[PDB]
Amino acid sequence: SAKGDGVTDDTAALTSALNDTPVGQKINGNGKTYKVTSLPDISRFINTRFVYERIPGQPLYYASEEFVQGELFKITDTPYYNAWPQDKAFVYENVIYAPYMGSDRHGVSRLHVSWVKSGDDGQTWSTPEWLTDLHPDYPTVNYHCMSMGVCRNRLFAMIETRTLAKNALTNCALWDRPMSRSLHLTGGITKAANQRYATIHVPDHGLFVGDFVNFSNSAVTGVSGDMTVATVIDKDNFTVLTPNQQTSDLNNAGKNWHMGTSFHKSPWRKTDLGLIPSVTEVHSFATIDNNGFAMGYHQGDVAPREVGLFYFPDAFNSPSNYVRRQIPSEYEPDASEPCIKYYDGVLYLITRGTRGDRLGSSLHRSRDIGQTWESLRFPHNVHHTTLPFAKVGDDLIMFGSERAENEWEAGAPDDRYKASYPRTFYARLNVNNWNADDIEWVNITDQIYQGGIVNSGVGVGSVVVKDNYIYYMFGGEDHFNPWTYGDNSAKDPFKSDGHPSDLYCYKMKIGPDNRVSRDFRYGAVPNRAVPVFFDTNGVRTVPAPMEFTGDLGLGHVTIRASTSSNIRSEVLMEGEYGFIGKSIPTDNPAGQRIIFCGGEGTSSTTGAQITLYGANNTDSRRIVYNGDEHLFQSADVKPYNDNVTALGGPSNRFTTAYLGSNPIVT
Amino acid sequence: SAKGDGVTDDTAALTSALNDTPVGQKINGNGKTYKVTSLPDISRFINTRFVYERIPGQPLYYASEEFVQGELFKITDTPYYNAWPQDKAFVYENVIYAPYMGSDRHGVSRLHVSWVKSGDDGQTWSTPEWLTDLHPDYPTVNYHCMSMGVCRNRLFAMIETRTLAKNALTNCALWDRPMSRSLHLTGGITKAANQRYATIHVPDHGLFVGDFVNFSNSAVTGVSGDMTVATVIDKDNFTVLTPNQQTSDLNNAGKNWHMGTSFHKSPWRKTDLGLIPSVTEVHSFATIDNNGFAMGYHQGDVAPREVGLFYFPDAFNSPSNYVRRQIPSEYEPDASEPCIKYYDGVLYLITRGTRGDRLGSSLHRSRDIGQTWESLRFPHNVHHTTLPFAKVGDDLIMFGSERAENEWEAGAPDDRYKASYPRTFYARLNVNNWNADDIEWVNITDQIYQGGIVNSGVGVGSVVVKDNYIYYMFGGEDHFNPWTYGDNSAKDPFKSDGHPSDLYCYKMKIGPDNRVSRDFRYGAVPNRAVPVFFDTNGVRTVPAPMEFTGDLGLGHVTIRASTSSNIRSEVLMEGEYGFIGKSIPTDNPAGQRIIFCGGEGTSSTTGAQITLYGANNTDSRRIVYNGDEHLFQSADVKPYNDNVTALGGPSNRFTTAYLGSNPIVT
Amino acid sequence: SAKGDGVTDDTAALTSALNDTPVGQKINGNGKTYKVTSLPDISRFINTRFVYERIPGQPLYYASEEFVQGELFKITDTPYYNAWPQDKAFVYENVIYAPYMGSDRHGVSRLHVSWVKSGDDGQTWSTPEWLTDLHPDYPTVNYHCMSMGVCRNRLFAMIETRTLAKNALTNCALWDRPMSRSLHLTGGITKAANQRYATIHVPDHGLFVGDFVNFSNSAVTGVSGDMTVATVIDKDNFTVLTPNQQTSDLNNAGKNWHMGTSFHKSPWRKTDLGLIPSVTEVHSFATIDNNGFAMGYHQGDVAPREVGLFYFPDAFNSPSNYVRRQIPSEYEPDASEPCIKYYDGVLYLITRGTRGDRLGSSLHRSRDIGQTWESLRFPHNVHHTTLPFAKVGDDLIMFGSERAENEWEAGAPDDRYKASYPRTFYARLNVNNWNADDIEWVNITDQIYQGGIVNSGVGVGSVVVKDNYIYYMFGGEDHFNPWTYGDNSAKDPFKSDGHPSDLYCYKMKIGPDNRVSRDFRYGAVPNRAVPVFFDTNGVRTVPAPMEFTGDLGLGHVTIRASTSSNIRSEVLMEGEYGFIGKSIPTDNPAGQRIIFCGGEGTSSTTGAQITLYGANNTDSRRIVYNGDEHLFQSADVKPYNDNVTALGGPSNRFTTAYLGSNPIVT
Repeated sequence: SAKGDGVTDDTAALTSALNDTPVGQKINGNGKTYKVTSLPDISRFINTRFVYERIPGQPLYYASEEFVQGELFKITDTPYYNAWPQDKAFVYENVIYAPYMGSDRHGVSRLHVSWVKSGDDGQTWSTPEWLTDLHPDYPTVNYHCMSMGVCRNRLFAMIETRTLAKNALTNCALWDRPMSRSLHLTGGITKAANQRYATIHVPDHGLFVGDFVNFSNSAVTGVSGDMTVATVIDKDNFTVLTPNQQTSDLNNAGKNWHMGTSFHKSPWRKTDLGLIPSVTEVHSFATIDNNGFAMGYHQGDVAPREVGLFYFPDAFNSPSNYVRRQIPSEYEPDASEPCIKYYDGVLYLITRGTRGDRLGSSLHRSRDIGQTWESLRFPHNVHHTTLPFAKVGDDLIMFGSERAENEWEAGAPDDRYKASYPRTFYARLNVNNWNADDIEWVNITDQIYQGGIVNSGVGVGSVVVKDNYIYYMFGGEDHFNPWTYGDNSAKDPFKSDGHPSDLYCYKMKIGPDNRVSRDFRYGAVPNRAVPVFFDTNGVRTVPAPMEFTGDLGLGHVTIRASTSSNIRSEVLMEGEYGFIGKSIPTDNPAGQRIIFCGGEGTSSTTGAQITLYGANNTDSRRIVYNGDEHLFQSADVKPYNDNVTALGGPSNRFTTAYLGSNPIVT
Repeated sequence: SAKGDGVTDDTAALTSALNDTPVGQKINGNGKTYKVTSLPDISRFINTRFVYERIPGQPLYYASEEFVQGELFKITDTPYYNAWPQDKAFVYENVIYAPYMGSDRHGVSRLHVSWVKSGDDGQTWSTPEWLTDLHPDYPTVNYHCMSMGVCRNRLFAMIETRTLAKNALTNCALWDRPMSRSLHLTGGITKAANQRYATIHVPDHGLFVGDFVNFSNSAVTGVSGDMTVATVIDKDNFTVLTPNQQTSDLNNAGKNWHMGTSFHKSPWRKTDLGLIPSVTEVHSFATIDNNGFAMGYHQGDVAPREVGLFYFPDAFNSPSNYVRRQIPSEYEPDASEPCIKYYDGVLYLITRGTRGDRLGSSLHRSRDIGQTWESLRFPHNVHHTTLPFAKVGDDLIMFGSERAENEWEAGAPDDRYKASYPRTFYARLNVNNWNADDIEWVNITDQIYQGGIVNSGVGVGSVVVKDNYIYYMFGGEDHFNPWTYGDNSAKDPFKSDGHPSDLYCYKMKIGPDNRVSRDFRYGAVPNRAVPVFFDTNGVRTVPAPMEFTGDLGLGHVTIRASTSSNIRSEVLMEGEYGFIGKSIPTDNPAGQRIIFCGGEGTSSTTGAQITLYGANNTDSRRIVYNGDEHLFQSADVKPYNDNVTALGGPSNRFTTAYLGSNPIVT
Repeated sequence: SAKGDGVTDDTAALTSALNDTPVGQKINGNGKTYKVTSLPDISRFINTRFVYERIPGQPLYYASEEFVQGELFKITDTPYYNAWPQDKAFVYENVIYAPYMGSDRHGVSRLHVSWVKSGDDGQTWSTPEWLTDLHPDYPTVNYHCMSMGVCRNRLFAMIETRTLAKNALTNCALWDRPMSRSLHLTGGITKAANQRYATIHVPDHGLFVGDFVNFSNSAVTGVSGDMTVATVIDKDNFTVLTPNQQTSDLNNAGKNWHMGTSFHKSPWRKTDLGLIPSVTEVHSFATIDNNGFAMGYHQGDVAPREVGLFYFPDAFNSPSNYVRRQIPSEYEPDASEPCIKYYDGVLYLITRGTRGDRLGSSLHRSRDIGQTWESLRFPHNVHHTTLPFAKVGDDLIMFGSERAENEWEAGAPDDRYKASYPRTFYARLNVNNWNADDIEWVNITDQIYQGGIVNSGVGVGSVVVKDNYIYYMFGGEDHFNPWTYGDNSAKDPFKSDGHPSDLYCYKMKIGPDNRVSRDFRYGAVPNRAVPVFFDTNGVRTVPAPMEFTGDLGLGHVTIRASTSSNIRSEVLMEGEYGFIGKSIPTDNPAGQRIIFCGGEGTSSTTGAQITLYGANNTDSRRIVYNGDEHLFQSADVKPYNDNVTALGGPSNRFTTAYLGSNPIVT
């Protein structure tokens, strides 16, 4: 019988067990770790962990089902190359946000900084939203973002501009925007006599002049409906301009009312930081306090390599003011893309190792926002993955994913250009024990690396905690080839299956749940993205406004009454000019024409018609105007050129001309 | 160790057990009930029930996973405010129907009475269907329905009209329609010689004159394909009028044939009941027998309240005849929205309580459809929820949901304007014992209350049994704010995440299942709402007819051959008139124009053209007609005005005019 | 206490255990088989198999949850009649393919040979793709396919033509196409001096002249991007024509490069086999080697009935050459639709039985590709189902489904025209023991047969193995009636719920899994079929090209700038001719008209206008041309007819005519 002491070789006992028990039996490992020289049939175990050295000298751990209370979700399913949640996820007012970049490749081609969100603790995710448009100077350059977070109720992001040609960083800008909120407040609105502004007391409001604010039930004259911030007095007070004034003071003290805000109706504040010296990528975000935050960076283009952070001490009054802080020099080589977070006055930083044959990921902590550090190296050259994390109690809980299977270990060569099943791991480190020598990396889920191109969208994720759950949002692929080597060298997402990378989220229980389950099986028709309802006439009806930007082929089209109290049907053409034309017919090009009709049918009987004949028509470029009156209003009827064309012909005579005077002939 | 006797405090023993076992171990409670003074980590238990008095004196019960054989499903996912299954669910011919109202608020604004259906015992649900259109007098009033069901193969619904301004009842009408069914019958069609009617014998057909009937394999001349009911003879016999008559008697006895009904192709029968006096809402539906049914109602706008039912003894012959029967007067205060059902000669009624600090929900039974009652009060002022129920064996099985967390108990204050996790409960009551003093409310699932507005869509559901499962259909929210206080005070569903309320269904095992599992994981692309197929050219193709009623922006548009053996492409414009126009260009307004062309390109080389120049064009309001022939058919070429415009001009002379006689000058 | 020995009646012991245990307890049967005289509550058991004789003398076996490691998936959800995976499934480069036919009935009306695919080992499935268009001579005939598979990197399929009227076979053609793949190669491209072709060494490329090939990093001038096969030298070598020639030899020996194939960009090779004599259906596909394959067939229309295979020894050089092989004459009566697979030099064939009262399905093996056979009959007349299978170690693993509930057994009458729950079975047969007398059919899942028509889409599936899992893909219905007998006798898929048949997949573990779980819960918005993204302005945006072929009703339409560096918006009309017309107004027919405008509004102030009046207008068939200039270019302004219409009129006089010469009056 197996020892389950993490040290005794339990392989033979486990094998005998499996051989002697029915395949449907769930073998309970009783929470113990079993050392093995080959992984057994993990699927037949519950509540079991294995230790196994795939590479000798490098134990890793492997969780059976139910060993951790956790579950994997797929959270996007879009034809874009959807990857790089690194390192942008946050939770705000009970909503989990998973920002990422949707592109067509490792680079900024077709790229939109995007997010999906969950409003039910990760069970279900929203339709992707684009946070950036294509850059004005596309396709020379386009946007990129690996650092985003919330500070005092505003979203802040480091929006980079990079070249499509080489992914070269070209500009850094801090973009920020107020988060949408509803506030249910008591008192705090005053309006002084004989002037028109009302001051609103909303602690840490985070709003700027011009930001959207909506008022309900204010009980203060003129403070009502959709308004904007007029001035900001200080961090806890702003004003709005009302339409009117009164001869006495107003104060809604004791009255309950509602505010307020909108990310979508407020402009971005964009602060141009230029091409910050010695920076390759800005990555990760750590709210420090009420006034500011840090963002991670590295420089890995020229020697010497740098890794550190930029601290923005007062991002509200002074968004252009940052200070560079670097980790100790011995930890900078072969390092990039640090993840940073801040808890109880301690800034934590974990690097990505860039190669399996040199010292890799290292962990650092600072009590002075990066001026000085205490450092440790993870054993065995952890590389190719970022290590996003959160702190739960004493423990840093960190997640990482190999990019392709069997790359995780020190000395393991890259193994690309073939389909494989990369491992995703997590580990816990107690900050009061500050040593990683005996760190246990636990493989909790396996992803797919498609193999059709060298690049991998797997991993490079982001971590958040909400209530008693920790969430790791990260990329994963599937076996559908993007056909880069194939018929889609242009990487068009909308051909065949597009790009296999999509986002996943591992949700792991981190503390007790003192409620009955909120879990459901999703059995609805997903009806948010293209909301469809069968109308009372049995026809699929979409009431949402929509934009189709791709080429559209339509069959029979009816344009319904829609406009000016539904008196008219309307089509509006944009651009410099509109073109309505006629293709060359496949079968009978000799019939090429368009009929325009004021009535319901092709017969001239139903209404006046103008028929424009094609150049391929038997009657090449003929126009026939067919009506019971032809009335030319507002201008003379003239030939385009002078003395070149006629009225009538010998075989097409007008009966006469009704004139107010004799012809003027010259 | 823990006693699991439901009385002994098992808190400490349960904690010791949890501290001493691995988190992944499923602690089996052996179906026992354990009294606790605080709820433990419920997620680590299976087959365990806890009794806990959150409010002392008020024990409630909390089920771990697997204690009940049950599962929660999400069944709608639409941007409308989808709530109020109350109390309309029914099953008909193996299909489960979950009707509800999809609006934008607690009111009739933007409201359609809707349903979703399941054809696989609750695993998957259909695309929402709208049962009502917006009222003709929208937006002054609109429809509303909380009472719907089936009697003798017809759907009956009380369709109310209510004001948008105050949700005030304006009109009640009974609307009914035949349900669609296929019947496989032998014999029963006869056709007398020398006349055109055929009599069809279909037991309890439930059809009226004008209702749709389809015939197959009848073996009776003229009885074939899509037909309508010409006359109804009695409840078991009707006629159709055929095209022809014959000199011999037809009788299809012994022959197998098929019919033939349609909900969609049959008109509603609408019986205007006016503003039924002393009614606030009609709610719930109890089929009594082959002739009629009852509907619940209450009046709660003014004192004194009424709560009771309307019995329609013969809804087929006499839909406008009903009798009102009130519950006993002591049970009417603070009561509303009765759920009613009829089983084996007994009418059961359960009220909603309106106040946590006043006597609440009560249960009533009657053996003469509400003339006499036996009554019972639920302990502890059950309130804010309806209690839809079914009877299974000797038990009433009833379900209820608090609307926001911690509101269930007697004396518990409403707690709105903050996100929470409301509890959903069920209870059994033995009808022979007829005593609710020791009722056991079992919390089986928790929902979300969003908190952005005071109203909640959670709960207020409906219950049905199918085979050995009971189904509770009800509302639940998520954490996505509707931004009512924010940028969407207008409550437009199609902005942002729309409204968080959608429908769920709790599916509970109620009897033995003597079959292997039917369950599946859904892994398909949902392809019913907008059916897409990648065509042989690799382009997404939708073959279903579709209506887009929201504003549409399109890119490049090709209208394909579709009409009259696909000889033509066709666009029809509706309304009083059509308008095809040109926006003011952003960059080059001086270029504003539309080119209409009978050929494929902007060059006049490809076909005849007419170009209409915009007012912003350099050549303001110019028209150029460009063809190799300009032929004016059916009418004189005339100026709009008299002696106002000329033919040609001094720099644009016509070479000559070809006339049949000299000009008439005057 | 139950014996669990497969023979002793355990009914009473099992009833006693069930009565004595809480309902939530999972009763562990320890992988034993329990004999019962009635099936108990199977849902309360885990790891339990029952033996039960529903018909005396015909024991079948019934699996509780967890007895087999397996899961049912739903893999299509489309309004088409989706059925008949038989017998076409295959795996290729890690992608599981599930081809089927999507039609409107048992027959070829509306039919497209289709597939869905899985890129994650069956968890999630692709948007349906159509492999065939409607036949050129539709609706007289249409395509059909029940035999498809892969041989040397090419998809081969027997594409049949059948009448709509009777489903009578009209023609057989072998269609083949290269499969899409990306190849990562070293060396193998040479280009001799002074000529334009490069020869490409790709072992077993399976390409033909004109097939698509894409090249990356070749290091050989002109071998770049999208190309086509110019000549095939032999099975391992082909040439491509480049744009240019060099004066020295090029050879990329030692260099790493990539190719480059495409199913979609390569034409089918279609080999007309005519009307193959004595064939009802070609069904199933077995790859034999590098050169060819076999396809099953039967003939069941006239005597003698046949069952066998057609072996294509060299389908690459000689696709029109095949040899007919029949199974032994005693097994041919009452048999059809053979499933065939080839393993380690042995060809296996399993028939479908046509009736339950005659000897049914039989199994055959051949070591000479069907010339001689060893055979065995399955006990109890297995009928109505095909028995697709795979070989895993020493076992054939086969799957089958009764078409409606209780049809499986010998002597069981067809039970149609009522809803039921048909059982799906699998069984193992050890090929060494080669004896089926005690074969164990194990019921592992139940489907739905809708009952609205006599036909069933349930079952008739297909089987593949990928890694350590076997996959059975097959049909199932739901309770939603197609209303064939009802308002949809035309069987239009896009009315109501369309057709209830859709595809499912039972994924069963067949070997050890030495990886941690890949399983995820799908929580994403499905965003492949109609990819929607919320744009930065908050509006749903679909960037994919799309075709809408069903009738479309649109509301307000804007055609945005799309064409020629977005200078213009563009509408192209196809067909012989285009028609833009105006329906008769509902409320004001007297206003019927269309306004065409070069500017943004109805006011002629915004732009030049032409208004075509409807015949129903007060100004019937009037045309008003309203511009500040009317210029007729390229042609005379003429009347259509000679000497019939005038210029001007007595109340509409032109002021004068400006001419270069006097009118020519004649």
